[PDB]
Amino acid sequence: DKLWILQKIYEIMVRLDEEGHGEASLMVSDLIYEFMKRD
Amino acid sequence: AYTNSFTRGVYYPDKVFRSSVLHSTQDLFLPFFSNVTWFHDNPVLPFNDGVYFASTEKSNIIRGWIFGTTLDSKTQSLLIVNNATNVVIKVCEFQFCNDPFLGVYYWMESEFRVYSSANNCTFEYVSQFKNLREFVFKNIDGYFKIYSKHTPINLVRDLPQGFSALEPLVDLPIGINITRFQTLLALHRSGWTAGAAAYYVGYLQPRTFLLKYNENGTITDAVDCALDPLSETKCTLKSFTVEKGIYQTSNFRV
Amino acid sequence: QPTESIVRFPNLCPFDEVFNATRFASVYAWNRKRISNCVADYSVLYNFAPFSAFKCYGVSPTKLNDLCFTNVYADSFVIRGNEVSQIAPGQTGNIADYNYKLPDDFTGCVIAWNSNKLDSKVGGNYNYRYRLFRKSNLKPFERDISTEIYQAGNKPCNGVAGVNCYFPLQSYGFRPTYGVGHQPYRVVVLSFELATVCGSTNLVKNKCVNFNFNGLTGTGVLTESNKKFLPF
Repeated sequence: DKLWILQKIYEIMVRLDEEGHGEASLMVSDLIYEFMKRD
Repeated sequence: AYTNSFTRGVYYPDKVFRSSVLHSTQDLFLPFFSNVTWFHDNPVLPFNDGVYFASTEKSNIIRGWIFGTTLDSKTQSLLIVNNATNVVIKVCEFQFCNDPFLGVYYWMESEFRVYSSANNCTFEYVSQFKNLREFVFKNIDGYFKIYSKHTPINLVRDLPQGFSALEPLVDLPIGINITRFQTLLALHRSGWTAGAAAYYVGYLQPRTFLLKYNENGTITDAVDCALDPLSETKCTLKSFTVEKGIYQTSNFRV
Repeated sequence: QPTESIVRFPNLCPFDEVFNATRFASVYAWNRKRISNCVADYSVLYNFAPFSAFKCYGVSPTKLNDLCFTNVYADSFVIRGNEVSQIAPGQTGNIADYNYKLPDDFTGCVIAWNSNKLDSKVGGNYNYRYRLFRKSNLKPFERDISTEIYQAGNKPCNGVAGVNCYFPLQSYGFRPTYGVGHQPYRVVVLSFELATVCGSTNLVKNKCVNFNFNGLTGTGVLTESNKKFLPF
């Protein structure tokens, strides 16, 4: 379902920020936005 | 009680300059020789069309004026107060005190019992008996105008007989209904006993006035076209002096 | 016939306080400054701030100088460079949808400048946040500062972030080394409500001209006068 992959994407975003990859976290943020704008 | 207006209450109707000419203008003017209410009391006086205010004082007892439709914080009102350094004019929501005033202690103003609310403050303006101060307050088309004049006087009481043009001092874009007003006096602390002073309030009425502008453009004399048949003749002839003869001024109808 | 036209008009709004403020708000908590009872020189918008980029959606900044308005609103916040394009009428995106939304019929000005030197920090500036989740799009000029946990699935979150239960704000974490697209931009939006907020030709003498003095339109020759006008 949509909820597992949402959670995995969210987790990557968080992990990237904790590991200092802020810029790549912003890019994953944009994907979350796009994904949830779908039905 | 009441006093005679004489020729006082004349102000420049507009910012137009006229020199050595007689101009007939219909506007809210204080009728000549009308009854002006005198006080030596700060009631909630009706503002009506406009208010002519004469202050005969040496101790600056008159410290300001409040103008409001309901005189409460429910609707915004316009208040002018004088601290000498900067007159404060505020079109804002204020909840006035039952007996608003500025309390002076021996002399320095120490108490400000005027309002408890300063909210929705739309407009704030800080600006700059041997002394007579005349002020015409008119609220028209949303603009409120104060016409002010200073006169050196030596009469003990009541309005001195004289002519003084009332120059427009300030005009502000207010835009709120003004139905009642109240002057604020400097009630000194003894229990409150105020110093000797007098203030006179007159209600302007729609009147036609013939004003004589001199070479300087100052109104040196005025004729109230409805005051008396001689004044009606002067207004009809558009001249301050009428020649010998018969003149038709108006029509009498029952 | 008149040789030329001369227009005469009389000879400050705290725009310095707005554009050169030390702190700016996060976009999700965008700041609104009401400006009123003042005169502003909108001609110099081109230089109200530095390295600016501006666009007006109503009339030119010059025409703003003629105009008057009851109130002016200044909205300000920080976002990413690549998100500045969303602060425009008719846009959709993470910012337009969940943070700050202009109406389709907006007629104001949008000004944005790169604030990398001020708002980025080594290690990350975590002050600046944006909303990433919301149950509906924002209406124009709506502001949402709630921080309720966003429940993405069917299980309750009982007020704590967890699986499919997301804190609704995210930090930009700005760092000096980000690309320009990801660097911080300070943004000011001016909207003009409708007049206590308001925005001259050389005088010629002894020449037949069509003159405009404070709305008095006339034709004639202007010469020196000995008339003592009263000040009013």
